[PDB]
Amino acid sequence: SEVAHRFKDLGEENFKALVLIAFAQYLQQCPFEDHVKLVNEVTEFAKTCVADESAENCDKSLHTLFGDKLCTVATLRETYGEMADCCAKQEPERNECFLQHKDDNPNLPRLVRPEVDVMCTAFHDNEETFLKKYLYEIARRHPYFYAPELLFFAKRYKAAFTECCQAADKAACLLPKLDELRDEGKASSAKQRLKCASLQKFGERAFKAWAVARLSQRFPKAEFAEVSKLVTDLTKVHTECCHGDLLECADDRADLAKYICENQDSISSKLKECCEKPLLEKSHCIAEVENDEMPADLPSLAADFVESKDVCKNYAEAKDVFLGMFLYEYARRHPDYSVVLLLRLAKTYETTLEKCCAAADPHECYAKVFDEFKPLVEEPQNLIKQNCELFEQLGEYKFQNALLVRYTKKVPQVSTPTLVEVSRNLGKVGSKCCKHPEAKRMPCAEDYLSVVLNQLCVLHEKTPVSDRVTKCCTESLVNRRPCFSALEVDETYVPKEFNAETFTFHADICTLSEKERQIKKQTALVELVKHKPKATKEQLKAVMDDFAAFVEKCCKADDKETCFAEEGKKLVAASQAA
Repeated sequence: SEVAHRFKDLGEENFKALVLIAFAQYLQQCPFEDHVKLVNEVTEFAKTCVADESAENCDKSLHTLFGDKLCTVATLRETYGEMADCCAKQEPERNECFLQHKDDNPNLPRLVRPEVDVMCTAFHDNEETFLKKYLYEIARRHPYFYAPELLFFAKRYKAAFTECCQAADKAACLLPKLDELRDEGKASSAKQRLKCASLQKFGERAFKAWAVARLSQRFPKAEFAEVSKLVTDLTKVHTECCHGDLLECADDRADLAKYICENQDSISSKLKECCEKPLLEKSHCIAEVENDEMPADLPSLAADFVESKDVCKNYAEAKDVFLGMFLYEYARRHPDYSVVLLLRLAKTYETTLEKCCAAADPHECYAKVFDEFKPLVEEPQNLIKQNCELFEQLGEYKFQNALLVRYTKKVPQVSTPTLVEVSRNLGKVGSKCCKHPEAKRMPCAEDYLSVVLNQLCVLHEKTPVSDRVTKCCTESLVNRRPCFSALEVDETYVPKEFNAETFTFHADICTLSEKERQIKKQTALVELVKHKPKATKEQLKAVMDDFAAFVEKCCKADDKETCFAEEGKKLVAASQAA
């Protein structure tokens, strides 16, 4: 096992795909015919490394080889500025600036989709060149996308594209497949961006606590040792795949799939059918599985940590192992609880217990600790129940209207389309999981909503305008949502002056599509409510009703903007009646 580059475990066909995405992930050079001969020269380098070792220099580090072989590519300084700092050797490495040297750069405008015949013929003659073109096309938009998932999308692309040219269906055979592949790629790119961003920001202990809470919730039938080995190997895979070294990432995911499909008896009872799959299907199928059933007999954990007097000696012997025992025993029993709430309860437990061992008499200090968990769980169930019944009462468009009229008085200095996009995404989250029962509502409420808040945080991080929004972003991830939800109104906002030309419209608004009419409607609504900062919402509902009736009155009218001159005149005549 002295070989430093064993691609024979991966195979020759899989080796060429994983180096092209790494070259797209290291630089964004728009010619790519040199990328094919780059793949060819590194695979003949690999074929010379096959079966003889002492005659060559194949006993080197692969990250050093990514350092040195990229210098021969980067010879043009005005197009490749990655040689500006150093030559990127092993010990003076600059991978820590190569990670964000081109990250979040949408340099390409858009991808076009022509008619079915041209790439049907390109699939008919140049199919592997079309697949390389698709990997080069999708590898330039999101650079922090999960590298064992691209082979799954390429296999699904080949399987969904090998039958549409043969069958009579051409547009409808592939177009919703392309739409759902783009939507699944956007969702998985957002999830991988959130996970690698949390690993880059909040250390490693928070990632280990989050993953032991999730693995305690998913697999309840296992003991602590298999959970500890699984969380150590998953922490290793995610700390060495959001960084580079993609070959080790794919091989480590492969042996984790081998270990989880070879020791399935003591861990779970539902993935026995899931392990009867191909290898890429085995890698994808494990990450979305149903959680198992509860154990039949389980005692209360109040008997283990209250009347047991000798618990601080176990805490002084081991801290994080003892908190791992407490978090595993608390998250095995409650499947409806969110992971963020469980991390809040574990943090409250450790900051109570490190104060209670500071006292002289610790057994009277932790006599009442389970009363403090009642207001930490009494709030968000009532909040989710109240907003879910508001969605069940008013309907979805009025729910989006209510969430846009509610948050506009909290932070009234943020711009228009950021507010419109955040209110429409929270309307989608509120319409997503009120069709579920009460047990399956909290992970919807703390899973879909966490993408929208850090999306808003990285949108406000580029252009900082407010201060209390950025103050909530600088805290920990376990208290970001109560930092946002405990905001009140501000009295420091100046009332905006009266515009006269944006309240009026044009008579082709009925010719627009309904989504564009809605974007115009909440645009004029958010300008209308930022004109009047006073809490006069009891008149605003009737004003909204006669405004909607009086804009559909002019839809029946055909005066060709003459009725629209009398429309906005009566609206600004009725504007002062407040």
